[PDB]
Order: sequence, then structure tokens, then C-alpha cells
Amino acid sequence: MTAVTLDGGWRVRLVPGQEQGKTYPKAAAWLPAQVPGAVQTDLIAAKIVPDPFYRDNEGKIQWAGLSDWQYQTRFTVDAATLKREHVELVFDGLDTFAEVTLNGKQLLSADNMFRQWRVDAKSLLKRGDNLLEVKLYSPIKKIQPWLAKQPYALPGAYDSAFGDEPEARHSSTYVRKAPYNFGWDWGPRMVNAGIWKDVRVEAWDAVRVDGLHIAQQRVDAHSAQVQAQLDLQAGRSGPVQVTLDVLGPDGQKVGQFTQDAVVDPGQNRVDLAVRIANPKRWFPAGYGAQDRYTFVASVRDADGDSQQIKRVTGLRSVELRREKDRFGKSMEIVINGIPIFAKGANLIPLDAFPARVTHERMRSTLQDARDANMNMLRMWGGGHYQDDYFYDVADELGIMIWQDFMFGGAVPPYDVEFRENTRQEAIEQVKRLRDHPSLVLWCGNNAVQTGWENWGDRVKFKQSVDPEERTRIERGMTTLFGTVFREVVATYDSDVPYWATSPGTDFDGAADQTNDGDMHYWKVWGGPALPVTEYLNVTPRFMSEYGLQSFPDMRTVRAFAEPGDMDPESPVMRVHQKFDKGNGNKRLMLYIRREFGEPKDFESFVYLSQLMQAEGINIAASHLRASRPQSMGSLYWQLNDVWPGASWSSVDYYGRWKALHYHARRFYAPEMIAALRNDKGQTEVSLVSDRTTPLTARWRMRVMGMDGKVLSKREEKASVNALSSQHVGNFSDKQLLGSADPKRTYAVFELLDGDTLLSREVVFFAPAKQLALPAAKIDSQWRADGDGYALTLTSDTLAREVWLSFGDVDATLSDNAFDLLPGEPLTVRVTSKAALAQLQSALQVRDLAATLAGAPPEP
Amino acid sequence: MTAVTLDGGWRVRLVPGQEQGKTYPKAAAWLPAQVPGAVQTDLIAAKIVPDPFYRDNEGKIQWAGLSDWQYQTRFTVDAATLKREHVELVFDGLDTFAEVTLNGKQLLSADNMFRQWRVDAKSLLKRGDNLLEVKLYSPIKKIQPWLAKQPYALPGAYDSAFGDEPEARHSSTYVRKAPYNFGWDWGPRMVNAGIWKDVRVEAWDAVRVDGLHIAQQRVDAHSAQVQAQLDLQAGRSGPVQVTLDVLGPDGQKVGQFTQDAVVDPGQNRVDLAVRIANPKRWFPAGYGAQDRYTFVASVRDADGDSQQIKRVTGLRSVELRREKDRFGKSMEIVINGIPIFAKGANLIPLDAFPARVTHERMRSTLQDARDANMNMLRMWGGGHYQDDYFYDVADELGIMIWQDFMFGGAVPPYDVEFRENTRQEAIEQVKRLRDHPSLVLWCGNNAVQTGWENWGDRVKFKQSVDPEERTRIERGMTTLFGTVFREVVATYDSDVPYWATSPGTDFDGAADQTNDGDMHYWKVWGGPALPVTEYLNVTPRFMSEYGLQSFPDMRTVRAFAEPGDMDPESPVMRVHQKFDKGNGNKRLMLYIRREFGEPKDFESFVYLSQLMQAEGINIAASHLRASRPQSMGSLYWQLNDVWPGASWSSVDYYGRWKALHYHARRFYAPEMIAALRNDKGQTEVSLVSDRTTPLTARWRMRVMGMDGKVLSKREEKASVNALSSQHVGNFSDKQLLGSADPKRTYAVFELLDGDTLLSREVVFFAPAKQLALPAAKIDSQWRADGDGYALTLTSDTLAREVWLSFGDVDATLSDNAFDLLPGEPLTVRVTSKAALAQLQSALQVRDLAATLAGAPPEP
Ligand SMILES: OC[C@H]1O[C@@H](O)[C@@H](O)[C@@H](O)[C@@H]1O
Ligand SMILES: OC[C@H]1O[C@@H](O)[C@@H](O)[C@@H](O)[C@@H]1O
Ligand SMILES: OC[C@H]1O[C@@H](O)[C@@H](O)[C@@H](O)[C@@H]1O
Ligand SMILES: OC[C@H]1O[C@@H](O)[C@@H](O)[C@@H](O)[C@@H]1O
Ligand SMILES: OC[C@H]1O[C@@H](O)[C@@H](O)[C@@H](O)[C@@H]1O
Repeated sequence: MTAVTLDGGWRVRLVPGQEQGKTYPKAAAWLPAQVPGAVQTDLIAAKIVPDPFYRDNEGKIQWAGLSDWQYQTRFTVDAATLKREHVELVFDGLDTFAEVTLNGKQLLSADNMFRQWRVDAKSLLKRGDNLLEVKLYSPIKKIQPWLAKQPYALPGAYDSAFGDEPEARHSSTYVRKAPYNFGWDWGPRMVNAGIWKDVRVEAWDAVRVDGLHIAQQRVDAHSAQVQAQLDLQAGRSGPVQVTLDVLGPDGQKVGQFTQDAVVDPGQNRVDLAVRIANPKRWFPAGYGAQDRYTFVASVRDADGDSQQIKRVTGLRSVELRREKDRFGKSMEIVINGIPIFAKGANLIPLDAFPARVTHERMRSTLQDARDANMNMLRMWGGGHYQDDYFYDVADELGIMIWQDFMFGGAVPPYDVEFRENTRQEAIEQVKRLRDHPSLVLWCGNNAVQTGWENWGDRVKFKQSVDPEERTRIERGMTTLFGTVFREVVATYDSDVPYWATSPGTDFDGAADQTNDGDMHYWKVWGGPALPVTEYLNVTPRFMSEYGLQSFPDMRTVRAFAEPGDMDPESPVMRVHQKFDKGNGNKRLMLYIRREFGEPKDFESFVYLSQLMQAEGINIAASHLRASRPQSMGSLYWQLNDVWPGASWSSVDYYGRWKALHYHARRFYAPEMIAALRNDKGQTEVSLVSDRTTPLTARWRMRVMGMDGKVLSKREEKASVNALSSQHVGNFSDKQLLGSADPKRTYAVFELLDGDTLLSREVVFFAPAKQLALPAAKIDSQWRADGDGYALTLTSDTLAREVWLSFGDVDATLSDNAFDLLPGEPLTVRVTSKAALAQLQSALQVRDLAATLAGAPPEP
Repeated sequence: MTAVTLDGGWRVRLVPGQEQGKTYPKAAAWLPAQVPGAVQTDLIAAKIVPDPFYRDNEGKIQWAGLSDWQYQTRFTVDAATLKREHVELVFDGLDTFAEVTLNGKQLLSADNMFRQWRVDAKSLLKRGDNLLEVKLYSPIKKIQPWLAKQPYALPGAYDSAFGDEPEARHSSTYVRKAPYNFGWDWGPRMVNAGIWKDVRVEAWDAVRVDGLHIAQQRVDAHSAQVQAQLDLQAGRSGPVQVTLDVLGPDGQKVGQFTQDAVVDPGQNRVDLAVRIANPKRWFPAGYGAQDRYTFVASVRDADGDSQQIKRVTGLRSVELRREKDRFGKSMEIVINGIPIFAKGANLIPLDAFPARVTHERMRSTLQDARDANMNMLRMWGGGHYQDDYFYDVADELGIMIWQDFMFGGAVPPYDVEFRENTRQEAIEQVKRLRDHPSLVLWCGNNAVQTGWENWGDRVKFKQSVDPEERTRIERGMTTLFGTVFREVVATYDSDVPYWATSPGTDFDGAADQTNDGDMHYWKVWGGPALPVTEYLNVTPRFMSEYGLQSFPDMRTVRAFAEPGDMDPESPVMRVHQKFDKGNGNKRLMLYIRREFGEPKDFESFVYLSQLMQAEGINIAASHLRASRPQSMGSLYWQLNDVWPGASWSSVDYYGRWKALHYHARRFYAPEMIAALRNDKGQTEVSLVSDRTTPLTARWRMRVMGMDGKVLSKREEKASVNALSSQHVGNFSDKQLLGSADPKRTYAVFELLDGDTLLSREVVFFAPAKQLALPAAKIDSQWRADGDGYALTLTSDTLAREVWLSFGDVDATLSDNAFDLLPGEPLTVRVTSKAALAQLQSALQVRDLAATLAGAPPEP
């Protein structure tokens, strides 16, 4: 069994006879091509187009997504590999409409970005030099001429901001290709074409090992019963001997198991039953260890040749518990018998060009989530199924994955061919990802049903066609998302639950309800753009989407913009604001002004955008956690970015944390105090614990004047049950303030375990722009702290949302966007590779009071 | 492991306090009850109501379906069975809404006729004597008050002919109960209430064997790979040893297999892989042997107790092949790589009271099918899942079963509770029936989609409700019939195909199409009531329903009717005509008069009704077979009867063959000649062969005058491919007759293999009533042939549709309803228990010419 990768001498050019051939003669000629990669990124490297992320260069590359491309590479095949009984070419990823030829002969037709294509090539292969050609066809150019003739176009995704597709007639719906490639409201339009995954020549004789699956039949504390399933493709009938070694988390051997069999031409499965007594189970982050066992299977074929395959797996039971109670019907993920309140966010692709994403970026994205006390990411259906390495790290860090199939919201066609194409995709992805313990849920799509029921364009569309046509289309969706995907999961990964659509009730009834299933709440930010306190009025059984937009870090801003661009209304900044067809800055400023009024300069604009977002999500996330067991999930939109620009992320494209992420670590803390004041002057205080043991705690309440005087101080003992929320307070403004000036008063709430401070929240009684915040003087002291530095900040007065930065000097901080209490020192750890001397000169310290001072009036 | 059956001292009465208790005081008091049984049949045995099958007695028993009933029995449990760690009561069948109490305490609530109800009873079981009580509630009485409050009633089945349910508001839809119990257009309204299957006390200690499934993973000529799957319920953790012995069709040893494991509390699976080299596969009738292997698993638990379970199964591959071709998309059952043209009929329950059906009747029903050269029966969804024994015989005789789940056409409710109740029903039936090799296909329902799309009442209903409510209802159906049933089959019986609805395209598109999926064609008989020659103009890929009605055997008529009742329009005969709300005799007479004019007496009416049906179905089935590969299925409606009366059956309630069944043996013959004359005077001649080898054949065509003179004779050679139909002729009336009188001329077509005549068809050129048929004289000669008799008939002239009978003396005939050619003797075998003398006295020989002679004019 050999497997050589064709990752070398590829080149690419425009298919001859296109008008782009005249416009870009250098693209008509052969240019270097990278595999895996995209022609887009090949063009960039070749200086044919500039970096589309920089300033307003996005439009300069759109022509590549409208053109057809021709890949070519030459490779040699040994006399030894040609000897072999089977020689196959394997394509892990072709994006998307591909026509492959070998030595001029037809080899393969492909039409799914997410499928693996295996093809017998032995008869077409020559001794030595071979010519492999791949032609990739623009999905827009291929589909639109057909689409223009259809009685209707299906409701889709986003219109082209470049007008190269008609309004409300999107081709993206009809092709199995990453939805975000066509542009989304936080990313550019990069309709990629490319051999975006590996290409291999594989050769074997008697048997080819197609897979190993550790099927968990039942897992609890007492035992785990599993079945090692081995898929074997055979060319001829003959004996095989299978040996299975099992290693525990500590690396010691658990047991060896053997199985003899006779395989026959075609597919064969060999199953080895394994029972592990008192298993060291895999838990998500915050609920134990991420223990994993190693299963090593070696297969001796009829020729006496041995092949080996390995799976690292975590033993875990997964239950999607939906039981009736006072709040309707629950929706809670239960891991190893433990109801886990989901704390996390929505995960999108890490780049507009997915093939160039490094392992380091994959890991730091998940590491970011783990650091903010998250236990789950939802891999949103508008993106692409992630790299193997990504799921490995998720397993390792204990970040649960809510895995959407890659449907982003468009209404799918109901033709059999589309369905069967998608089925094969679903089968291969589920087979690929199932042994990852972190993958705990499969979901049919993002927002398809709730769009059909609530979005104006969908509602109008379904009522415009004949009722019989509506039935056909609705039947197609119910079959694809309710039958097909569900069957694939039930067949190949049967120990994990399936979910038809997010948000929804698994087709039991309507989508996006508050008393059944999950919810995407967007009446804050979107729609009527309600104030953020409205979050306190919305409590679904599980909140899988909600969010606020903000700008990325100033370093990231300076990365895509010039000094003359530094204005939210500049052409460059408007390009990087993708919400509401480029008019998103109006919505962003709406929310900023409500709390902070008019920003006095651009750096303040960025800072205040991030504060607006952070404080807003803090309200909703704390409330959801405090509402347990009414709610059992919080996944905000969104975690990360594909590109430098404005978005709902908490971490920008370059991995830099926004104020939101620092806040997320706090409101997602395992033990947390929630002190939330509603628009009726009532502040509800709750003690939240994700411990599986009782928390014998103390909680404090101190009401302060901003001139430093204490108005009141109070401390109580509290016994907080495991896995629960306990309301310990509900105070009116009068009960807290008592005739004191709300513009000059604030409250400090703290949760304690013994002498250890676990959580703190500072509450205010008026929008920040109306407050009389003190002019803080913040002393900073440095000292050598290992290979990093210890930075201690001490403010004489209250200092709000202190933000530390270092110009263009790169450094990471253990904490940021924090409140400083009068005379109370805070020490943060500074990790950098710069010397202490420049860090001290470059240090910038910003606070809210200072930022709001000297601000102009709102328009 | 003990399992005692409560099949003894049951009694039953009306639940006290009903108005029926006053009307029927004898039913208010305790009366003997039979278990299994129905309270209806208990009332008959007790002489409280007369036999509802007799004359017009049907209405006198309707009150039992509107009442609530109370079963009661006493039984003793020794101290030895109380020893056991688990003691359970098991109800295999409760019809339907049941409330069970034990020694005065609530034990079980049941609401599905088709589920098995297991309950722990150990804590409630007493020393010695125990009191078991079961209350059954009328589904009509229970549901209607709820239904009357509903905004709408779902489209259902048949209205009550007794007005005890409102029109178009049927309770039958909302309850899991055999649809035909509520009355159908060929059966009485018997809303049965009863403990209609066994009740057991079961007891066990460490391990209980919940099931054994021989899962066929891949089967071909070279090998069969299977996995013996054993379900074990354990009360505590401990070791087990499993032994599997495999015996071949000859009873000899194939191999023994062993497997040790440790079971844990709850459910445990133990799988033993078995590969059988050169398996002797199971073939359907006419395509080989019905070879079956025996799998015997014995399980020794930790206590050392050995339990044994056994499965007899046939190794078989099943494929539902749907490939694109010239006629659209095919639909064919492929068994062991052989495309089988399905030849058979639709199977309904054998009785209005299913619990009293004997094994002999189950067996003779399937034997009937086998004898008429059938290879498939469809167990129609309006009935009930059959007895285990029934499927056993089907396995034995090689009659394939198309198994509908028991939904008859009503539009189901979309509530979660109904769905989950039904899901459990499906799981239990699929688990019970899967190891029967004869079960080759599962089907969601009968006619639900085509009704929804084509029946006027459904169309009006779905357009009357709110479109969002319409979407809800359609979503409910698509989930139940497209997801739930499909998942159950894919999970528990995964080597056989599933079909969403008959007729349909498995939800790919519209139902009942001609170029995709299967069809129920009823424009002949039903709807516009087209002439039978219209059958030649309809050619679907698979015809799963079609038919013509007729009366049962004269002996059967005399069984339910008095001499004063012998008139199609009498009150008694109308009661036994259930088509079109009792006005069915008009539709029957329409078709009869078309071909034969007005019947001269009642016996002629019966005979001609059977000829009309027989000749009509002969046209369609022959046409369908001759059209191969355009069509690949012929299942006519219907095979059998639930009750004595008029229906589309070929075999009446007492097992007596109609003319149709005798004709069916001919047109389903493995080699058949089809000579079909259409409404344009064109006779197409086809040679059909179901052989797996080529047929080198000879076929003849002779044109005859009614006076015996030969007009023309022709013989031609033909090489008929394996598994095909070949057109060898297409003659106009002019080419055949040539100025000869069509009323005085006929044609004889014959298919031969060497000197062996394989099939014959006699063609006419005018309806029988216009013909000048000769006055035949038919000589009859007897002779002893073992314990039966050989009866030889010789006609001097042409004798059409000769029908042999013996008054009320019972006898069976090897052939009947045949044509006699001049001077050509035919010998049939007579099986009876009467002496020759009485057979000779009772013998009646009827032919078409004699019957048509002296007939009065049509009204
Ligand atoms: O032109 C491309 C289009 O071709 C038609 O046949 C559609 O059925 C799709 O397969 C596709 O969107
Ligand atoms: O529409 C509300 C949000 O929904 C999410 O699923 C994504 O599509 C976002 O880009 C969008 O802003
Ligand atoms: O009570 C009769 C019927 O009443 C309603 O609850 C229905 O939904 C059914 O579940 C039930 O059988
Ligand atoms: O369609 C209304 C009713 O009457 C006839 O059409 C039959 O098909 C019934 O099964 C149906 O329920
Ligand atoms: O609807 C026409 C026919 O359909 C079949 O499914 C059965 O229900 C028959 O009783 C009926 O006559």
C-alpha cells in the first residue's frame, strides 16, 4: 500500500477563449499554482492582482470567480507501482465544477467542494511521464444562463455587490460549495476555484483499508462497550487477520484483541467487540479530563502483507434531553449524564481562502475559545467542514462541536440529483469526523426553516408560486434536512443526536420558539434594532445565535487601511463594513451613540464599538446563564473572522482579542455572579455555578459614590447547588441608591469562595454618556516576570473599561478591558518578545471617562 | 426462564353504567370470553347477537363497537416463579384503548392495537390467586367528543353506514387500529374490541433474551456474510457465553460459533460474524428453491442458566432497482441479482375477526397464491400485520411479501405523541418480521399521498385550511412516512428497501405516475368506469393496484342468503355489496351488461360477474407482462375476502376459487402467449418468458369459424430471450378476418416448446353478447384416480368458459373456467369426500353460449 501526493509541479491558466484573457494576458499564460490552494491566491502570489484584503482591492479579483481555469501537472509512475493490482487517483477536494483528464483521456467529473473523488487510473497511466489536467468552471458562469430561464429562482443568500449576478437570483443555492465564498455580511466575495485539498496516487494489491470506526455502544462510569469497525475493500477473496491494540489515556496497554476473517471482492467489515471496565471518560472543558484511548488495528491480508490504522477516541455518552416542564420543553446537551449549559459561540471559516490556513491558526482559534471558558463552538453551516487537525485540537482542549452540515440558509432545490450529491457528501464527512469525541451534535443547516417562515423574501416567494409547487419545495427541504442527513448520522455515528435545523424544533413544529428547541435572536442589532436591555426579556430554551458588531483591533485596522482612510465613512472603511449592503455603519453608530454618544476620534470610535459589543453581550450571556434551567445554551454570533474588517467576532482575523473576549472569560466563568439591571430600575442578582459539587460561597454588595465614598456595604453566606443558578437579589434603584444621584453612583457585586474572589460585576444606573465618571490617574508599574513581564495598574479613582495597547508593538495580555476600583491594584501578565524598555515607552492606557471627555454632541 | 400463558378462564361484560347495559342485560352480566378473541365473537357464541355475516344481521352488532368492555380473569402464581428477580406481564395485543388493573391496582395504559406491552408486575403479584382486569374503551365513543371540538377533522376512510359517526369526521384516523375494522367497500363494520393476542406471565433472573437477528450484510453466489445479532437484557453485570450452531437446508451442520462477553445492567448486544461459502440462497417461487438455514443461539448466563433462541432464515439479496431508461425511471424488485417481474395480488385480512383465523386458512391463502403462479403478495396497509405462522408459510412457499405499515389512506395527525406511538409500533413489527426471507419490501402506507393529491375531498380539505396549517399537516406526513418508518427499516432490517407510499415515487415527486414508481389504476371500475380495453392504454413502471368486482361462489352465496334473497337488488344482497355506499350493483351491472348483456337468472348473474372480472383482469395482467421492461409489476386488487360478499377477490371467504383465480394461473404462467385486441381492431401478439435461459419456441395462430371450419392456420419460430417479452405479431381485424363475420369467427393462439404446449389464448372480435356462439354438447366421463377422480370433458363445438360445479356438495377442481375446442378432450382432477355416485348426480356443466341463450334485453 503506497500513497504518493501530487503536491509539486502544478501550474494554472485561464481556459483559452475568454474575455478575461485579453484583460489579463499574464493569466492567459501559465503561472505557478499551489496545491492545495486557490487560483485567487495563485494570482495574488503572481502579482496579477493585488491583495484583495488591503483597502478597497476586493473588487479587483472578482473576475477570477467568473472565469474558467485550467490546472496542469506532470508526474511519473514507477514500474513497481504499475505492477500493483490497483492504482487509483484520489482527489480530496475540488472546488467545485471540475473536469479532470489523464493523458488526454476522460478521468473524472466532480461537482461537490466537500466530496472525495476516487477513480481507477491504472489503464490510463503510462510508464513514467503522465499529464494530469483539471479544468475548473465558474459556478456563476455555469449556472446563471440556466437560471435566467427558470420560472423562478430560489431564495438564496446575499446579492453581489459587484452586480455580476442578478438581484435575488443567486447561483450559490444550486451548487454544493461553501456558502460564504459568495460573500456574507462580515466577509468579502471570494468565489474560489481551486484544487483546495490534496491529490494522491494510491496503489495496493489484495486489500485496501478504507477506515476504522470505534462505535460506542454504551458508555457510563461502570463500563464502556464499543465495537472496533474495520472497513476493507478487497480485490479478491482471501483470509485476513486483524489485531487490535488498545492503549489507555496514560499510554499503558488496556488489551489486545484478534479476529480472523475471509474477505470477498468489494466491501467488507470486520468487527471487534471491546469492553473497557471503569473507563476514563472524555469530558468537555470545565467538567473533567479530556481522556482519550488509542485503538491500533493491524491487518494482515492474504498475501501476508500488514497494514496499520489508528484512531484516537474519547469515551463519552451524548444525550439531547428534551423533557416537558414549566417553561415548555427543554433543550439540553447531556455529556456523561451531566447536563451541560452550553457556553460558547458560533465558529465560521478562519479565512476567505481556506486552503492557506495553518495548523497554528486552527489551534489558537480553539485555544481562544478554551481561554474564555467556552465548552462549545457551533460550526456554522455557511462555511466548510474543518480540517482533521482542527477536530483533533477540539478533542484535546475539550471544546464540544455543534457541527452544521454546510447549508447556510438558502432554500435548496428538490431534484433527486442534488439530494443524492448532498447525501454522498454527508456520508463522507460523517465518516471522516465521527471518531472525534468533541463532535457531539449534527445539525442539518443554518436557519433554513426560520427563514422560510419569517423572512419577508421567503414568505412572499412561497406564496407567489402555485400551492402544489410550494408543497414540492417544502417536501424537498423536509426530506433533505429531516430524512437524508438524519439517516446518515443514525447509520454512521449513531451515538450522537441529530438536529434538523438551527434554530428549530427538529421539524416537530415551527422554528425559532422560546419554549421548545433553540433560537436565533436578532431583534437586537437586526430588525427593529431594540436596545440591549431587551436581552433581559428573551429567554429561549437554548440560544444558538445572538450578537453585536464591532471593529477589530487598531493593529488590524492599520493592516488593511492607510492613515487617510481612518474614518468610518471613508470608502475603504465602508468596504470593510459588510452589514446591510455597505450601510452597516449606520446601525453600528446607532448602538454606540445610545450608550456613549458621539465618539471624539477614530481610535475612540473603535474602542467604543468594542465596549458597546462587550457590554451588550455580557447582559444576554449572564442572563441566559442565570435563567437556568429555563435556558441551557448560549452561543453568541460570532467567535472569529475570515478577513480584516467589521464583524460580530470577539477575536479578529489576526487572532487579536476584542474587549468582548476578555469579557467572555468573565461572564462564562464556572462560578459567576450576575447583577443585571432592567429598564424598569430593577437589578436582579444571581449566583451561577457549573460545579458538580455544592458551592459554599459568600457574596458581597457595595454601593459606591464616584467621589469614593461608601454608601452601603453588605455580605451574605450562600450555599449554591451544583449545576444551578440561585437568585439572591432583586433591588429597585431606590433600594440601592435611596435618593442618591444615579449619575454619580455605582454598585459592586462580588462572589467569594472562602477568601478567594471568583467573580465581580460593576453596575451603573444610567448610560455611560450621562454619568459623571471621575478623572482617573492610573499608575503603572513594571517588573521582570519570567520570560514575560508583570504590569501592575493602580487607579486613584474608579477607572472604567481600561484598555491596554502598545501601538504597533505586538504583545499579549492576561487581562484587558477591566474596571479599576479606587486604590485597588491589578496586576496583568505581559507576554511579548520585545524588551522591557520599548514596552514601557509604547504602553497606551485608555479608559472610558477619559474617552468620553471632550466628546462632541450627537447629530 | 418461565412463560405461562393466560389462555383459560376469561370472562367479559359491559362496563357498568352504560345504556347498552339496559338494552342488552345479558351483556351487562358476565359472559364467557375467549382470549385471543373479540367481545363481538364472544357475544355471538353467547347467543346475545346473531351471526353478523348472515343475511342482513350486520347492523345488530354495531352497539358493541360503541360500548366499553371489562375483561376479567383469575390466575395463580407459585412461590417458585415469585423467586425470580423479574416477573412481568406481557400483552401481545390489546385492541385498543386499554386500562389494565392487577389486584385492584393500576398496572398499564395501552393505546395501540399493534404494540406489545410489557410491565413489571412482581411487586403487585400475590401469594396464590391473582385478579387481572382489562377494560377496553370504544375508540368511536372516546374520540368523537374530542374530535367534535376540533377546528377540523382530517380526511379519513369510510363513513358509517349506521350514522353513529358524523360524515367526514372519522375517529379511525386518530387511533392506531386496523383501518378495515371501521368498514370498507368489501367488508362489514366490525369495530372490534378485544384481547386479540396472547397474554403471558414471564419471569427471569440474570439475563433475558430480547431477540435474535440474522443480519445479512452481503449475499451472492460466492458467499454470504452475516452477523448473528443477539439482544440481551441484563439485571446485573456479569459474564456470558454464547454458542451459535448453523444448520443447512438439509439439516446438516454448517458450523458452530462461540463468543464470550460481559453484560452490564440494561441492554447488551452480542454479535457473531458468520460467513457461508457458496450459500444455498432463498429464491422466490418459480426462480429456484426456497432454501433456508437454521440459526440456533444458546446463552449461558453468570448463574449458569442456559437459554435458547432460534431463527430460520433464507439468504437473499434484495434490490429495489430504479434506473433511468426510455420509459422514464424503472421500478423493479431484484432478488439474487435477478430482476423479478412481480406477479400477484393484494392481500387483505382473512376475516372481519382476525383472532379466530386458523393456521389452515393462513396456509391455504398463500397456497392459493402459489398455485396461481404468483410470486408476490402485498399485505395492504388497511388491515393488520399477520400472524408469525403466515410469514413462515410465505418463506416456505417462496411468496414474496410487500409489507405495508398499517396506514390505509387516512391523513394522519402531526402531533409528536401520535408519531412516537407509531414509531414504537413500527420498531416492534420490523423486529418481529425481519428474519423472514419472504419480506422483501417495506411500505409506509396505502394511497395517502395520491389521495392527498388526487382525491376530491383531500384537495378541498387542504385548500380550505390555512396554508401554514397545510404545511404543518404535510410536514407531519412526510416525517412519518418519509423519515420515521424509513429509519426504523434502515436500522433494524437494513438489507431490504423502503417505500414511502403505494402508489408513489418515494417522495421524489408526485404519486401515481406512469414513468416513475408504482401505480394504482382505477379509471377502470372506479371513477369514469372506462371499458376494460382501456387497460391496454395504461402502462406504468409497476402496477400495484387494479381490479374488477364479482360475486363469490354460489355455495358462499347460499351460506349468507336465503332463496328469497336471491336477487342483486334484494336488501340482503345490497348489504353484501359494499361498493359505493351500497349502490355498487349498478357499477357491477354496467360492466356485466357491456360484455354479456342482461343475466337471465341469479346463478347466471353470479357466473357472468366472475367471467367479466376474470376476462378483464386477464387483459390487463397480460398487457403488463407483455410490456416488459416498461412495466415490471402486476398486483391486482384483490386476492382474498374478510367476509362472504361481493368484492374484487379471486378467492372468496371460504377459500373457494372464482373464475379469475383459475384464469390467473394462466396469465401468470412462467411462459405465456399474449394476444390482445385493442379498441381499434389491432391484435398484438407477444411471447412472455420468465425463464433465466433462452426459450427457443414455436407459436401458432388459427382463425376459426363458429361452425368448426378452419379459415387460416399459421406457425412461426421465435427465440425468446431470458426474462423478456417479445412481440411477434400485430394483426388488424382485416388481416385476420377478411370479410368474415366477426360475430361468427374467433382466433386461437398457442405457444409451444418442442411438442409441449405451454400457453393458449382464445381471441374474439366482438363482445360475447353479440356473438353467434355454437350450441355446445359436452360429454363427461369419470374414472377413479387414487382417492380422487379424473373427469374428462369433450365438446363437439367450441365451448366458452366452461364452469364445473356440484351444487352444495363440496369438491375441488384442478382446473375450471376453461375453453373447450371442438373434439379436443380436457381432463381435470376431482378431489372430494363424496362418493362418485353423488358427484355424478350433482355435477353441473355451464358454458357461456348456454348461459347467454334465452337472455332478456337490457333495461
Ligand atoms: O446548468 C447547471 C444546472 O443544470 C441543471 O440540469 C440543474 O438540474 C442543475 O444540475 C444545475 O444547477
Ligand atoms: O442574519 C443574522 C446573522 O445570522 C447568522 O447566521 C449569519 O448569517 C450572520 O452573518 C448574520 O448577520
Ligand atoms: O382522548 C382521545 C384522543 O384525545 C386527544 O388527546 C388526541 O390527541 C388523542 O391522543 C387521544 O386518543
Ligand atoms: O375519498 C373519500 C372516501 O371515499 C372514496 O373515495 C374511497 O377512496 C375512500 O377510501 C375515501 O376515504
Ligand atoms: O380506492 C380503490 C380501492 O383502493 C384500494 O386501496 C382499497 O382501499 C379498495 O378497497 C378500494 O376499492
